[PDB]
Amino acid sequence: GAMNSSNYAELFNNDIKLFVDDTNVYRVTVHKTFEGNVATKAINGCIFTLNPKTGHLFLKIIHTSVWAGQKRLSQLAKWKTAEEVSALVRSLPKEEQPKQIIVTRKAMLDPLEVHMLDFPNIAIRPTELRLPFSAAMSIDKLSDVVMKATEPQMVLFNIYDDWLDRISSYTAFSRLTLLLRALKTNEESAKMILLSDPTITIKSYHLWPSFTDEQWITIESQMRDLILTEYGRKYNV
Amino acid sequence: MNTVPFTSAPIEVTIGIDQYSFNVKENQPFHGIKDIPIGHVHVIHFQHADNSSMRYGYWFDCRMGNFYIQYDPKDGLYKMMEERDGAKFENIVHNFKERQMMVSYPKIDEDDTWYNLTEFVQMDKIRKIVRKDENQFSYVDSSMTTVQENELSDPAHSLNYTVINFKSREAIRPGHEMEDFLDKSYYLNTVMLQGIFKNSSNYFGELQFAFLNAMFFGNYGSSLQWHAMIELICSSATVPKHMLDKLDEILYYQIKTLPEQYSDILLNERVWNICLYSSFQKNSLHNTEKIMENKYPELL
Ligand SMILES: CCOC(=O)c1ccnc(N)c1
Repeated sequence: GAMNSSNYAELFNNDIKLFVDDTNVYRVTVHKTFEGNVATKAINGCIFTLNPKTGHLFLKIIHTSVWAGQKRLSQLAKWKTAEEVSALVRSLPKEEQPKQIIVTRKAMLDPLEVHMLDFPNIAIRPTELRLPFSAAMSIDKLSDVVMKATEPQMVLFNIYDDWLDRISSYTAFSRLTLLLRALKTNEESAKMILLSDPTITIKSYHLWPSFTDEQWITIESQMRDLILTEYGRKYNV
Repeated sequence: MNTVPFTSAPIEVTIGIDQYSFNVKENQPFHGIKDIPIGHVHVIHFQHADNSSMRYGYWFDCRMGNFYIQYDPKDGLYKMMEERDGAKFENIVHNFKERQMMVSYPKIDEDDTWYNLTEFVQMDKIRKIVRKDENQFSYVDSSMTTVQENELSDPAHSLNYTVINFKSREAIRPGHEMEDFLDKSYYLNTVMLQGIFKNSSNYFGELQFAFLNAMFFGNYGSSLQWHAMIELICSSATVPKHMLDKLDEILYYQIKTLPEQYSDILLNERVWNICLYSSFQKNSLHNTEKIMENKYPELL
């Protein structure tokens, strides 16, 4: 059944699992036409598929060409997500295939269940957690590869950089969701925090800056402050 | 006309014959039911006055033999049986009529209700759902489970309904996942109609039979089957025109016949609202939609 606050630590056991998030698959800008009607223009998207134990991110880039001539794109986007996740699973050796796939939005359950009928032993699960993975496009290097793509493409990342050399996967996921929640609540301030100090750089093969243990504690504290603030700035408290 | 005689009525029981029913007192001088229309299947059913648990009964066709009822005090129920000695059977029936010990199947001449509820039902196909090959009639009761229910435990005593499962490889063609799940026409027309039933009459026959077991015995797995067969048609964009017209007539009479007070358990809100308001066939069931809206507007 559903993943929630009470079975949180199952994410860090030794059963392979993937989170799937489809919130950035179908993306548009809305604008006015010369006649003063409204129209959408699609921009490139991505499926966010994450192993929370290892940090491996399977970033499937959705090129706008996949929408050409199609109707009901928001419904199609859920099925295209399921089709790509199923193709990914089939591409993996049996011993790397997940035992569970956790979708971040309930609307993905039926599409994914149907595409995965060949894998009856893979559990498709929803979650009650309000995870901030929509903010993945606030990571500059992820946004950059999606926007530059000229064709469909899969790109592989470790979203934890080298953190697992020093911290556990539980702590690494807690850090990741804190950063992403901050970026979702106030992107500009969150990005200012992460990059205000020019002496701390992002390695070419990493996504985040090379903070020491002590600097991550200060960073993490600053992101909590930001989130709490915006919560007042918003609800006025 | 045909007759189903009763050896006796030793325990107080409510007796049903098709959509009719009457009460019989413990050891009342009751010897059966006469004037039963030939040409239709029928169901004779029972609810003991002492145990409203377990409604149970027998589907039969008068053309397939001479059948009678006899209470069994060991197994504690009214059992259907076949009399092979035809002479013995006419002699019995004639004596019981002469003494006027029988109730008359009470059909109004204008009244086509039973025909309209059983139009497509075949009795030889019913013996496939309720497998007991040594009898020509078929026992059903409230508690019997379906094959599909046993998958999700005694197979001898199960309802072998056609397995319908919308999230199954039978239902979904590789490479047409979204198409086949949102428009089930392939599954209705090719897998089920052409592949299993052979024709639409067999589809309506099982659908009519499932409904009647749900209504007369409160059989939960039968209600599931009735709603699934409805939903498969309503969720297909391409259905023969004659099938939709006939489905509308079928459902109309089922809704008309349902007890007003059982609507809350025999009717699945989700399927009906889909069929009448969201599905491809939302504008194709004019008679069913009108009786549903005038009789059970609460469900909608
Ligand atoms: C084989 C499942 O049942 C049927 O196909 C059936 C049931 C009742 N009447 C008819 N005509 C057919």
